[PDB]
Amino acid sequence: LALSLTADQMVSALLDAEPPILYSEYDPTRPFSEASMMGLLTNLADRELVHMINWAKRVPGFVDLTSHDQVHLLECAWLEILMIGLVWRSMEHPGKLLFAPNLLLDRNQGKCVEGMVEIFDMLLATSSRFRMMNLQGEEFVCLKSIILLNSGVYTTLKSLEEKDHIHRVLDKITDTLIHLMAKAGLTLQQQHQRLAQLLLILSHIRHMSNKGMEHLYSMKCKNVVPSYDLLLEMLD
Amino acid sequence: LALSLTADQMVSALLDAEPPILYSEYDPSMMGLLTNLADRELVHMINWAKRVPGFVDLTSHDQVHLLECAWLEILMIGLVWRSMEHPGKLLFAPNLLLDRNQGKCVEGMVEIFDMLLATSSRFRMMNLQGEEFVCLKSIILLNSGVYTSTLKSLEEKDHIHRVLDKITDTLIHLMAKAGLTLQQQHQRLAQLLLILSHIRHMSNKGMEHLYSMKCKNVVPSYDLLLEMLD
Ligand SMILES: Cc1c(-c2ccc(O)cc2)n(Cc2ccc(OCCN3CCCCCC3)cc2)c2ccc(O)cc12
Ligand SMILES: Cc1c(-c2ccc(O)cc2)n(Cc2ccc(OCCN3CCCCCC3)cc2)c2ccc(O)cc12
Repeated sequence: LALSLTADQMVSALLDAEPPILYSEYDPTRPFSEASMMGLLTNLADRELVHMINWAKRVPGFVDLTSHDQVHLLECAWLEILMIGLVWRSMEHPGKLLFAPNLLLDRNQGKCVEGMVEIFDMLLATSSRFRMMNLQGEEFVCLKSIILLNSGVYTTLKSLEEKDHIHRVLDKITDTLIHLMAKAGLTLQQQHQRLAQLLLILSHIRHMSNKGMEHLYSMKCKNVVPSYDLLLEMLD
Repeated sequence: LALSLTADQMVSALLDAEPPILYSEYDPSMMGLLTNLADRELVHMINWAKRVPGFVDLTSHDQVHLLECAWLEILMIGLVWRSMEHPGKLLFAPNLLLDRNQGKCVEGMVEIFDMLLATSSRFRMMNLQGEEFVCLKSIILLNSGVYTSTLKSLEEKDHIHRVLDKITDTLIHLMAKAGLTLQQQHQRLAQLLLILSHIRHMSNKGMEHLYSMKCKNVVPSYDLLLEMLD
């Protein structure tokens, strides 16, 4: 299946696959220490991962890949997905990050953790960028799907078949995005322009994830990347 | 200024801005040759930048910032372009074609090499054209350090996004004249722009790889950049 859908079926399939908004532990001794805050954020991210995989498996064409490739895609994209999710729910809160409804953090508190405020500022500018573009929910949900499939599709006859499949679904998601823009009343020109502006944003988000990884590795954190087994286990 | 140009005038201007292909100063250390080569490519990269439609409409500090963020990506998409027609190899210079096996001589590099070779295959499979390539490089210059507060800064970011809108039209136009449908047009546009994300990934991996060894400084200096822009 997965290539039969209309654009409208694609949006709906993606909208219902959407993960829930999770909460931080309701037990914080606010104000924070650098360790307490990294503890709450880490705990949150760990719980978001399980819903992320479940979401991934409901993304059109994702379960058609081999389990090994599914793991590979998730290995590359997991932090990017976290980040575009974070910036999305932070849109209506300028100068703040909404990790959880009970964990809205301003810029000054990011500076509690060494080097995080640098990572923090990139995230805010991106949220602001989404706000100025008036990014819509269907567009976001599409952009997130693109990140999942694209971040690792740069890695046999089987192997080329899996990649052309991935590129087939991505062209469909591209079709879906254009369709959404057409019914909004944008011209052929505004359609190509807006599509471009959205994808150029993914480039920066890739940069943010890259910086984020170094920051996490810089806090000498315990076991940053999810491991092949944990990803494989959660996928079954 | 540049917001007035047609797609074909945009392409023509960018094709004429293209830097020369430089040579490795070889013999008849490998990091020595590559470092030396990259250093000489930088001056022409700046000359190229100043001739990209709308780059000189910006302030010098803003030009420096863009070049500060994009320089390694530009080097890399340049390398991948001239390596396209040489499978399993990357052409740093006409007298310096290297396989993965020779990249594996230098520590931690074989990973970056594989990423770069992978980009070449992708360009090759897409039949990426010189005109498209030349458009993609300009986008890298303008887009990589745009996300970064006076009224002037706001005008700067609006100009950059207007010029970026222009190259999108330019890219779409090229695809139309090649005979692709409207649907094939936005698909290829998407495919090209999504590749830029990977190049950003390579660029960051590249920096970490460069810091893992020595340099005088890895990032070019603000003054030198401001100096080179003259
Ligand atoms: C973007 C983001 C981060 C993050 C990003 C960059 C940083 O420098 C710091 C935090 N954080 C906090 C954070 C991000 C990543 C973390 O990795 C910790 C370990 N877990 C990864 C999921 C589990 C198996 C692997 C290890 C731990 C905490 C988020 C939490 C929720 C969320 O929606 C978004 C984020
Ligand atoms: C892709 C690529 C590399 C490269 C270097 C290190 C890696 O780990 C992977 C690829 N290199 C070699 C190289 C690239 C960048 C380098 O940066 C450090 C040295 N001088 C760098 C530039 C600003 C002025 C000061 C620093 C040093 C070596 C290329 C050279 C030319 C070229 O067209 C492409 C490349």
